[PDB]
Parts: sequence; C-alpha cells; structure tokens
Amino acid sequence: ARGLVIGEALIDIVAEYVGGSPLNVAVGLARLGRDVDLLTHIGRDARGRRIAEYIESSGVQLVSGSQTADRTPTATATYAFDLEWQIPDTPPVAPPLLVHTGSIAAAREPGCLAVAALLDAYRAAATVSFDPNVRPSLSADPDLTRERIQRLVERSDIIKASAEDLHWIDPTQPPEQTARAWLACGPAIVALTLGDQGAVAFCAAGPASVPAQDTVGAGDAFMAGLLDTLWEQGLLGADRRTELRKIGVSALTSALEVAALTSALTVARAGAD
Amino acid sequence: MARGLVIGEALIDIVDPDPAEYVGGSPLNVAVGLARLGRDVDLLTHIGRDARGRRIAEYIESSGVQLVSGSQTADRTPTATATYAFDLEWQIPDTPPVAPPLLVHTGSIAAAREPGCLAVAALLDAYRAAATVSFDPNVRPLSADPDLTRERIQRLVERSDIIKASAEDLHWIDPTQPPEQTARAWLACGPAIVALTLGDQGAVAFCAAGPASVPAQPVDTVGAGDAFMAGLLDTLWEQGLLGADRRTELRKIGVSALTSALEVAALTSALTVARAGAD
Amino acid sequence: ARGLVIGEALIDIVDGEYVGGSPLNVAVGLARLGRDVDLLTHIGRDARGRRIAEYIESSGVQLVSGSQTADRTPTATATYAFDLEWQIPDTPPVAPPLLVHTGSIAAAREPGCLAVAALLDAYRAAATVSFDPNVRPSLSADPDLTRERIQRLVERSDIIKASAEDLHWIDPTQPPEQTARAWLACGPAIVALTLGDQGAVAFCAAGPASVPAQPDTVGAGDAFMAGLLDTLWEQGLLGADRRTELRKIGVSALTSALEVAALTSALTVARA
Amino acid sequence: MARGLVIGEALIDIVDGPDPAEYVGGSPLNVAVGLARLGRDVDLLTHIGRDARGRRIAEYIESSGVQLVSGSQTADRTPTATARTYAFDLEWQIPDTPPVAPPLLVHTGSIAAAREPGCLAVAALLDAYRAAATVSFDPNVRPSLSADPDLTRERIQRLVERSDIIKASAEDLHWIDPTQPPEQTARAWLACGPAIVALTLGDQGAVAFCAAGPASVPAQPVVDTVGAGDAFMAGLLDTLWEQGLLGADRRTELRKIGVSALTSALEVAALTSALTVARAGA
Amino acid sequence: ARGLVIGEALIDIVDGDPAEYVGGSPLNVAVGLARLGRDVDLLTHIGRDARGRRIAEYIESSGVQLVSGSQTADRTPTATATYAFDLEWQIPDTPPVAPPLLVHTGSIAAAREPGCLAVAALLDAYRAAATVSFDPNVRPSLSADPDLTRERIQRLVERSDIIKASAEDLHWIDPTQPPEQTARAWLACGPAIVALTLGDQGAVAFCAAGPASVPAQPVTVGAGDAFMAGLLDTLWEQGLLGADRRTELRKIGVSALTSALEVAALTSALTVARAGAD
Amino acid sequence: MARGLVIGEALIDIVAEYVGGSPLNVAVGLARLGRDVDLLTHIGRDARGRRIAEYIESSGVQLVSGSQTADRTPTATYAFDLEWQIPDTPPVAPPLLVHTGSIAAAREPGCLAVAALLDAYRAAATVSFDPNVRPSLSADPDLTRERIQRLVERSDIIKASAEDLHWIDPTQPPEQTARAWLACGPAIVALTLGDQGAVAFCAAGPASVPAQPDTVGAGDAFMAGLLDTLWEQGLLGADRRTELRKIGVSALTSALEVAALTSALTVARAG
Repeated sequence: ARGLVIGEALIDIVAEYVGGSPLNVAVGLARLGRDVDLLTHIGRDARGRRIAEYIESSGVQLVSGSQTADRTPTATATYAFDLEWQIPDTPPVAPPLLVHTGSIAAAREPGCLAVAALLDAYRAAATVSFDPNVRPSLSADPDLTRERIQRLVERSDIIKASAEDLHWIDPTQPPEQTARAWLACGPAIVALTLGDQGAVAFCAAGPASVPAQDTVGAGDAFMAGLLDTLWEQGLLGADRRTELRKIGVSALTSALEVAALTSALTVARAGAD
Repeated sequence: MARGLVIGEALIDIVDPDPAEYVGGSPLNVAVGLARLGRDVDLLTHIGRDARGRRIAEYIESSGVQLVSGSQTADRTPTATATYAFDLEWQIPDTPPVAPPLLVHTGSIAAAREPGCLAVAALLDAYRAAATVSFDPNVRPLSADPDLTRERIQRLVERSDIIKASAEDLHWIDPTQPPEQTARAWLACGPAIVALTLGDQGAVAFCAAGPASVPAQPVDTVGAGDAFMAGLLDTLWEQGLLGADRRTELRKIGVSALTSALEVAALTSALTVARAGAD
Repeated sequence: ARGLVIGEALIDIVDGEYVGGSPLNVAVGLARLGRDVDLLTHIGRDARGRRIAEYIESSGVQLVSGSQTADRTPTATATYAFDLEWQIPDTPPVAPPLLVHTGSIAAAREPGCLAVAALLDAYRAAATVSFDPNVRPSLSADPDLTRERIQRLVERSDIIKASAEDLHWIDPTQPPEQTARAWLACGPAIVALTLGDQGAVAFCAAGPASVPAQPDTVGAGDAFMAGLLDTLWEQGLLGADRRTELRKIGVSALTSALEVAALTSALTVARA
Repeated sequence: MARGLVIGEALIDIVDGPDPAEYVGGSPLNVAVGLARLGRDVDLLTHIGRDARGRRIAEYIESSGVQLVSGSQTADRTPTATARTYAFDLEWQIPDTPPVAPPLLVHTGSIAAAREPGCLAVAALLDAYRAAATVSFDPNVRPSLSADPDLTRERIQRLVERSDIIKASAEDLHWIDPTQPPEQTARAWLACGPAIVALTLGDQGAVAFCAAGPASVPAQPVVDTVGAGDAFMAGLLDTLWEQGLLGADRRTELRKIGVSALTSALEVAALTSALTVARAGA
Repeated sequence: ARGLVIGEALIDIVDGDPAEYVGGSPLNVAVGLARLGRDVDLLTHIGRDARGRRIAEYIESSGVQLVSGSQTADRTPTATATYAFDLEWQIPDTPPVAPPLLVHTGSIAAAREPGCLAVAALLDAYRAAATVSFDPNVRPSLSADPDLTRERIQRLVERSDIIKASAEDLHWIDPTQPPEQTARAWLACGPAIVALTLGDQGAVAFCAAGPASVPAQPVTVGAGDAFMAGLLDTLWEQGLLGADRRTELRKIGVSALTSALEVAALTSALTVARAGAD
Repeated sequence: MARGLVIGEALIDIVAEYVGGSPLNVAVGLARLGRDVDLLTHIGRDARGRRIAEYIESSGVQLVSGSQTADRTPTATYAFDLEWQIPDTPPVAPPLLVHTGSIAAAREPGCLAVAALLDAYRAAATVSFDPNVRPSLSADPDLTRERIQRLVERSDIIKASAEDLHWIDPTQPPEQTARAWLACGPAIVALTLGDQGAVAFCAAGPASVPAQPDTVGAGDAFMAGLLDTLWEQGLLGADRRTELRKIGVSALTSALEVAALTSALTVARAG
C-alpha cells in the first residue's frame, strides 16, 4: 500500500521555506503514517539540498530523476515564480494504490504532458486524486490552463478545490455549481473548501458539509487528511473504484470532518510557534 | 370541522443489537403528526389483515387518525428491513369513500410506486377543486427507475400547492444544480410554496412574494422531516390559507407569514425530537 | 470632488409623516459620513418639500437647482400607496460628479427614468456609476419594462447593491447569487448582495467576499449603500480615472468595504 | 389451431399538407395483419372507438383475417397521429385480463409498450402469458418519442427482460445508448434473457444474435421504413413459427437456435419486408 | 455570406526532375468551397517567392480571396515524398475579417506552434457569429511531441460544430478503439456532426438524432478535402451554418445528415474523377 | 533452412470417414503452398492412424517423432472421441514459425505443454494461434477461456472467426475482442466475418477485404494463406519480430487479400 505524488517542490522566498502544494500533500500523508513516493523536479544546489533533506526527514521516498533541474524552482512574495516543470515519463514505481497531482505540475509544459500520460498509465491500478490549487501569478496563458484542469477533472476519482480555485475556473457560476459540474464528468468525490464558511463535498449519494472552524499549506493538509481518511475507509486502489463512487453521505461527512480537523490542527500547531 | 386526507404508505420498519419493529411510513407520520396537533385527519393506505396490519391500525386509531375504508386489502403489510431492503405493495382504490377534504397530502413511495402512484396522481387532480394539495417527495434511497421516479415527482409538482423537500431529495432529483435552483424551478410550475430543509443549516421556503429563511436548531432525519411537514401544514391551516377557496390567498402568502410558518414547522420538528429523546 | 445622487425624495405616511426616498437616504448617509454630495430629485413648493429641503440642508446635502418644480411633493402611504410623479431636466446644473448614484423608483418610473439612463451614460466619463435596484412594485407599471430598464442600468453601472428580495422579484427562477454573478459579467466592477440575517456577499473579478449578519428595512439598506460608497471613496477607487483600479479590487479590499457597509447600516439602526 | 396474440395500438395516420389523407396505422396492428396475411390465426387486443375511424379500422382488421379481441372498442375516440410537426390524439388503456385462450405467441411494441396506463397491463400480460407463449417485442422508438418527447429508457429495458424475441432498428438502439454502436446494445439485450435479438440496419441489411452466434443478411438493392419494419417482424415470427420454435414448449429449442436456422429466419424476414414494399409499388 | 478558412497552403513536391503542385488541406477546402459557388476568404502563411506567387495565382484563379497578412512567411512551406516538411505556420491572432458564417481549420494549422495558438484565438473570437468546422487530417511525419499534438486536436474538437475525420486519423488519435467510438466520443464534447470516412467502406456520421451512412462509391490526393467542402457546401444550402442556426444544426435529422454525406461522397468522387482525367 | 512447426490435433471426421483436425489442415495448407513443415500431433497405430500418417506424407509435411503414440487415433463423427498429450520437449530444431490452436490449446493433458513450448520457441520463432472454438468437446469453459487468453499473450499472429470470439465473449462485438487481444502482445489479429469478408488489426491501423462471391477447411486454408504470405513478405522468425509488429496497413491488406483468395481458391478447386 504505497501512494505516488507527482508535482512541484520549491522554496517560498517571502527568509526562505520549503513548499510546493504537491510536496505538502506528500509530507502530509507521510506525517499521518502512509508510504509515499514523491517524484519532483529540484536542483542539486543549496535550495535543492534543503528540499531533499526536508523530504528525507519526513519519511517520503524521493523517486529517481527528481534532482535533474538546472536550478531549484522558487516562489518570491501576489507571488513571482522562477520555475521549470519537467519529469521523466517512464513509470518509476510499482503501481501505487493512489496517484495524486495538481498545482503547477498538472498545467505547465513540458511536465504537464508526462503527468497526464503517467495518470493515464497508473489509473487501472490507482485512485487518481487532484487539487486545482490555481497559482495565477505563474507565467502561462489562462485558456490552456483552464482546459488542462478540465481534462484532469475528467480523469480523476477524488478532487479537492477552494472556492477561489473554482471562481478562477468560471466566475459566472457559484463554486458549488462548478463542483457539481465536475462530479458529473466522472469523479467519485468533489470536495470544496469555503474558507470561514467550512467545506462541502459531493458524491452520487448526496451533498456533505462541515461548518466553519488564511495561512500557507492549510489546503494541502486538508487534502492529505482527506486522502488519509479515504485510505483508512478502504476506498482507494482501482480495485475499490466502484465502492469509492458509492461512498455514503455519512462516510463522506466523516472524511470531510477529518480533513477539516487535520487542516485546522496543522494551522494551530504552526500558529503556536 | 374541516378534515385533512393523507394518501400514502404505512409500514413496519424492521431494524436488524436488539432487533425491533416500529410503525412508520412518512405519510403515516404526517397523518399522525397532524392529529397530535389537534387536526381531524383521514389516512388512505395499503396494509394487510395480519399482526403488523392490526398494529398500524391500532397506532393510527390511538393517535386520533381515521383509517379510510379500502386501506386493509394488501396480501401482506409492507415492511422495510435495515442494505435497506423492502417488502412492499402500493395499491389504492381509484375512488375512495372520502367527502371533499380541505387538504390532500401525498408523496414518499406512494407517489412513485406502481400501480398506486397512478391513482395518487388522478386523486390529487380530483381533490384540488376542494383541497389544498401538499407533497413531500422524500426519496427513500433504495428506490428504482430513477428517471421514471423523476418524471412522476415532476407531475406531482405541477398538481401541488405546497411542497416540502430536503437538500438530499433535490440532489437526487438533479445532482447538477444546487437544491435552491430545483426548488425555485418547482415554484415556477404552479405551487404557492416550496419549502426546502437544509439539515443543520435550518430551512428555506420560496413563494411569489419572496424567499424566507430560518436558522438551524441545536433523531431520525425523516421522522424529524415528517414532523416538520405536519407543523408546516398545521400552521398554514391556522393562518387560514388551506382549502381551494383560499388557494389565491395561499399563493399570495407574505414573506413574514411564510417565515412564521417555517419557524413553527422548525420548532414543531425540534420539539417532536426533544420529547422523544427524553422517553 | 463631489458625489451626485439622482432620484426620489418623499414623505413616508404610516397607516392611520416621515422624510423618505431611497436615493435621498443614500445622499444624507454620504453627507453624514462627511462627503460633499448633491441630490437632484423632484419635490413640491409646498409643506412636505420644505421639510425635505431643511432635512437635506441639516444633513449637509446640497439640493440641485431644478428639483423643486414639482406639481405635488410625492407621497408613500403604508403595503404601500404611491402618490408620485418622477420628472427631471434633460440636463442638470452640476459638474461631472466623481460618483453618480441612482436607483429605486427613479430608475423605472416615467418620464424621469428616461433622462436617468441618458445621464448615467454621459456621467461615466468622469464619475463612478452606482445603482441600487431597491424594487418597489406597489407603484405599478409594465413589469417587463421595469425589468428592461433595470437591466440597461446594470450595463452602465460600476457598483450594484441589491437585496435577495430585489433579485427574487427581478428573476424568481434563479437564486439571487446567480442573478448577481450574471450582472457582474455585464460590466460592473462590484455587485453587492444583502441576504438579511445571513449577512452580505459581493462579487468582483478577483473573487467573492462575504460578511456574516448582526453586524428600518429600507433605511438599513440605504445606509449599507452609503457606507459601501464611502469606504470605496476612502480606498481611492471612485472616479473615471480609478475605474480600472475598482474593477481590479482585491477580495480583501472588497471584504473590508462589505464590513464597513454592514457596520455602518447596523450602527445607523442602533443609533435610532 | 394454435393462435398468436398481438397487443398494441391501432390508429389513423393523418397526413396534413399537399393532397392530405387518412391511413390505417399502428405498428402492432401492422404485425397482426402481416401475420394473418402469411396464413396465421391472430387475435389483436387494441384500443379503438365506436366512431367512424373505429369502424374503418375494425373493417380493415376483419378483411385481413385478424380477430379483434373483445374489449378493444371502448375508446372515447379512435386514436390518431397527425403529420403536419407530429401531433398525437391517443389514449392507451386495456382490460387487465382479456378474454383470450393461452396463445402460442404474444407480440407487443411501440406506444402500447410505453404509454400509461395501458403499458402497465401490457407488462403484466407478458409475465402471465409467458408460461404458455413465446414473447416477442419491437421497441419501435421513433413514434413513441414523437408522442412522449420525455420518454424514459427504463420502460423499454423492463420489456427486454420479459422477451424471447426482440427486433429493433439501429435508430431504436442509438436512442437507448448513443455512446455505443447498436450491436453493443443488441448483445447487452441478448445477455438479459432473450433467445434472439434482431437488429435492422436500413440499407445495410440486418443482423441477429443468439447464444450460438451472430447471423447477418445484406441490404436489398431498393421508403416506408415504419411500414417495412412491421412486415420484417411479421416475417421473422411466421418463419420461427414454421421452424417449430414458438410456444413455451419450445422455448429451450428457441434459445438453442443455430446460426444457420437464425440466418434463414433473417433472410425470410428481409425478403418478406422487401416483397411487402415491392407489392405496394403497384 | 462569407466562409473563412484558416490553414496551411504549401507545395507538394513529388519524389523522383520531379514536379511541384499547389497543396495544403485547408487550401483545398477553400478552393473546393469556392468552386461550388461560395464566397471564401483564406488566411494562410506563404512567402513572396516563386512558390508563393504560384499559390497566390492558384487561389486567385479558384475564386478564393486571400486574407491580408497571409504572405509574411520567410519562405513558402514545402512537403516532399511518408512526407518531409520544410514548414513554418505563424499567423496574426487579430480578427482580419467581418464575422463569417463559417470558420474552418484543420491539419497542420491546428497542431503546429506558433500559428495554432492564433487559430484557437480566432475560432474563440468568431464562434458567436460563425459555425466552426474542423478536419484533424493528421500528418504525423511533421516532427512534433505527439501528446502536444493530441491535446491541440482535443481543444479544437471542444470548439467545433462540424468535424470530419478519416478512420486513419482516429486510429492515430487513439489506436485502442474502433474509429466509430472515437467519433461518438467526439460528438459528446459539443459538436453537432462528427463525420467519419472509412475509405472503400463508404462514410458514416453522428449527430444527436442518430447515425447516418453512405455506401462505397464505385471509382487519391485531396479526396478528403473535397469531401469536407462538399459536406460544408450542402450544410450551407440546408440553412444550418451561422451561430444563429447552431441550435438547428444540432437538431439536424438523420435524413438531412444522410443527404449531406451523399453530396459529400459524390463531391469527393467527382474531384478524383476530374483529376484522373487531367 | 527455415522450417515451420504446427502443434495440435489430427483426427478422423466421420459423416464416410475424412482426415481432419484444424492444425493438421494449416500444416497441410502450408506444405501445399511449398513451405517445409513439421507436425507434432497425437495419432494411433491403426487403419485410421496410418490413413492420417499417409495423408501427412503425401502432402509433404513431416511427422514430429513421438506423434504416433496414441492408443487409438482420435475421432469426430460433433461427438469427440480423442486424447491430447505431447512430450514436454519435441525432437525439433528451432523453427521459424510455431502454430497451434483448436483442441490442442485447450484439452488436457498436453494443453499444459503447449503453453510452455510457445514461450520456449519464441526466441527463434514467430508464434501463431487460431482458437477455432469447438465446445462440443465438453470441458470447464472458464479454464478453456483462461488457456485461450494465456496463448493470446504469447502469440505474434492471431486469427479467429466471429463465431470463435462470440463464444469467448458474447457481450462484445468481435472487433472489440480482437482489438483487446492485440493489446496483450500480438503484432496482428485477423478476424474472418463470414460473408462480410475479413479484417485485421496491427499497430499501424486496420485492414479489410470484402466478402468473396464451404467447410471450416476454409478457415484453416485462410490461416495457411496468411502465414504463407507473411513468410514471403520476410516477416517470420524472432529476428523479424519488430518488422512484423510494424507491418504497414498496405502490407497487412495484401496479406488479408492473399489469405481470403487462398481460402476462396481452396474451396472452389475442391467443387
């Protein structure tokens, strides 16, 4: 039972910190006690070394070819990105239970093509999960990225997005309307965070909600808590795809609760220091 | 005294801890709910002449509900076993012995299960010259023929004055729209009022005059939902809006009147739950 | 550097007399928040008008010349009975007003409403255009003309504020949030929507904002509108040369403006 | 002595336009008339009125040698279908239990299989007659949709599960599932209990599926697609009757029909349809 | 009422003192539509050299109006015989014509940077006024990331009202599935009509109302483009082009679609037969 | 040098007794088309065994030593009377081409040898397979479907009829099953469609030949023609396997045509 996460690790330059939404999920899952493979695109520079030791000291196995970048991608704080996203297209691990992607990795050439291939490869074995995590401050035109998000929605079992992500995707529609249009395209679960208004999620059986409980990584800790509780309910792996789609409102409500409490806990432990 | 008529299923819930048997059916709970708030109510149902049947009849009589003649012709009293399996027939006489009622309430399984759902549809049409028509779809999970179920619910929407549904009901009716979109599309088809319960977020209702809202309160969600429906009909009854002769005044209900009808329904539901949880 | 408000001022007469009019209340609200404001409405040379005129003056609001040439001061008698004409000069004696606000009966009642639409297009070169539908259907008129006039004002507006009740009446088949998002996509920078004791939401290109509740019915909304316009003024987002900055308002900045608007309304109620 | 029973609508087709006319119609009525014309004894349970159109339909039925089942003439007015834009003035209701001896074959389809309240009684009659009779079904969705634009697929699938022989058109099965080639739908129908699912492909001929395998017949070189399909159905049922495969008695032999016997049934169905058309030619 | 075709115009050099011919899939559709009596504008990328002047004259003789900004290429594109390309595709993304009834693109113009980004923009600019038609016509020999190619085809499929493809195009798009299934799947992304040519087996097409087919014609280069011109010309005549008719185009009946395939198959066959003469 | 190997049943068809068995027919077909072929069969020493042995020799095929070990030569008449057994290791030099199918791929015991034998010969030979479904040989159909699927995974060329694939999976159209079979390793899957002609699937795209204006001798002779023409094109042997996988639609079309005409020509030349 191993999980594969594909996406960007980077340095958040405000003082410097280790980040990347796909990395936060990898380390969130690991810290909750899952076996996680994290194939990223970092450098062999000081920043790349700090990332690799942050990944190492967290229990996430860094997949080979993840350290081939010219320079380690950075985000300087309304962010400014100096980043390339490119990955080896060869399936690097034995078929996982779960393959998760999103953020810059899902939408940025040339890695976004490899990512979508690898998703197409591992789908017969793995639950596919994906989070929009729209970082619009990136240097890339809006149409290709909206279209690539819509194509990853069509290939996904589990989706998490923010009201902010879905407002960017389509400002003309309430985020619930967009999430419901996403559920109708194939996913078992579309989870939607609503900030100070809580979270909602949608499956065939009905809507689930958790009431209201603004800091970096809260969304990725939510996703990690969601995939971790769905793992624990025995609904991950392609073997269990039919049972994921059939998840009850009660089970969905529980998962949401856990994901929301896991996100709050991560924020409250960070604000304690 | 003006009388209410409820048309729908009465059954035994068999709960498979300490296996137990409870009297249920949403339309039965609404009849029983209206009777306990002091209304005169007939129930037209379909139960057998065995133990379960005689218990439903005793529980009905005990609460002040009159069982309509022709209700006791089933081979076997319906049951639902909680994997929620059902052993149910729904059939009713095309022409029941009932004098024109002030209000007709139907829905649940009675509204969508063959062959009785055809006669339920025809009776709502015949009783609307005298009666306010109310409808609670209350989709019981399992329930087959999704599309046929949706077509039959839509035809009852077009013949109803008052509708109450849950967020879950309307998600099942149309998963691509927020429940409020479906409730407002229902209002546009002829109802005076469409009320929508939202669990721990309270309830909303729509009328021509505008939207109404009530916040949530502090145990079965459908048991609570049936007491909400009885409270809503009892309060509109008290406001003097029931009967074909009051249909134009019901359609013209104010946001304020509607808001009070919703608060009363909410308080009535919560009180039914709080009194039952204390035993 | 002044605000203009175009629309009705009336006396509210209860069942069995108060100075009212939704635009008047926004003008007074802006004045009482310390903004220079002109109001160009229609009030009689009679008893009612003088009380309106002195209420206006007492607030710090300059009445616009050509407004007091009214056959009878318009009246609202509580349901509501309207004894009212709405007429304005094709061209008012006032300079581009940094902001021009209209709505309510003025935007839909003839013959006055035809000038209003023309004036909003002409004032757009120097002023931010704000609009509050504040629907009052008691004063009857072809319902589909009312809706056509409102939609044309929406197209010429930078800031819209509306109630769930207003957008229910505009289109009872959609939730109010859907109507508000459709309005936003027709030109405005900001559509604000009040939802009673469910608080308020607002929409802008950057995203949605909200404030929760509890922090007069018509009077309240008018003071919300004044407080919204006052905060956007203070943020430096009003005037034609600030239009692109208004369209790009941040969710944080729009959340601040909603909070000030909600508190301004609540504080106006509480003080009276 | 063995008799066939057809349960379905009989109606008047009204053509509104240049040089207007009224024709006897109804897919199930055509099948009954087609079987009677091939020499079979056939009863037709339908719903017509005792008006001018009803008598005309009744006369047409008796001239073809079809026996009208008692209770078929209680309609308030004979159903009609008008092509101006398709408009239907039709009611479909039948006695829950008709006065008919156990037939060898019971055929239904079209509007009668999907229009309430009559369709409920039709589904119950198929379940009760299957102990003695072979059940045949022709979805014939085109007119059903023209009538009920909101028609649901669940009505058709329930009849699939009760049927031994199904004939449908590519157009029928496209409507049932537009995401799949009609052959995929026909094979899914076959796996639900039928002995035979026949699929007409217009000017590409016809295919059929049974447990033993697929059969096909090429297109005829050569109008009236709704009138040719009914003759095809009549010829398929008549030839299976001839091969001794009808009656609950031979249900296991009908399921075990070989590709060769199925191919021959299809050729006879296709030629019967072609010949029926060619004869209308003059 | 004007069509606008956007695509590559190039010279087909034969393998062998060989000969050169004016070619390009979109060029052929524009010329084909012009020859059937329709007013067509063609936005392309050619040079001011000898091959560029040959294409321009050919366009001019065919009745097609060349669109301003089509002759800014460094050198006229070339395809030589499997084919070898010396091609550049770049076009202004600024709408150069009054909104047309119909905007058609396909082949290399769809899948090749930078001009493919412009093609997507112009289809987005004109869709409110124009029918969008598209012919995948895959030319894999033109060295490209095949996943980027597939993605850029899908993004045109999502924009299109009318698609025509070969069995061989859909095979390359998705080897695992019968072309009939890729076509049915394409109809599900928005199109009104997905027509599929099956060579010696005839052609089929898919709309909301059902499938249509036409048998094998009793009879090589450009037969596909002539089929497309013939399909668009009959849909034009049936009154189904223009965004104002987009709802009626989706509601097209099997009978009307069948007619359009028949005219398309005969138009293709007549273009071959006339070429087998000369 | 280059020799073909066919592994499977040779039997007696009794209506009047005839030499038959589908693998025997492919071996005979190949020999009659001028190819050198070894047949590894399971025949008896009796009046029918020596009838089969005589037919095999008079056509130019060579028996594979240890074939005539059967107590009784197997029989058709269908009500099957036969056993299927082979030596784990045939006395055979590495062939260019190994072909099996029919009862030999599914009937125990040797049906267990056949699958390992194909994996061993794959290093030098192209592997071909014709399921030629025949259920009247009663046996557990799910292990039959399992054995067929394992052979599919180790084959380079597969030929099947619509009837064969219908029995494999009746819920799918035969082209769907054939395209699914091609994804498990094969370079070519050929599918005969009775009087609708034949199609074949490879990586480069589909081929078709229309119907020809008849025993299951015809199917076998189609398979012999297909193998014979892929031999001539230079695509048989392990060292040509990548060129076989990359066969063009044009070349596959030509192979389909030669195979359809070979089949057509075999039936007509008999009647």
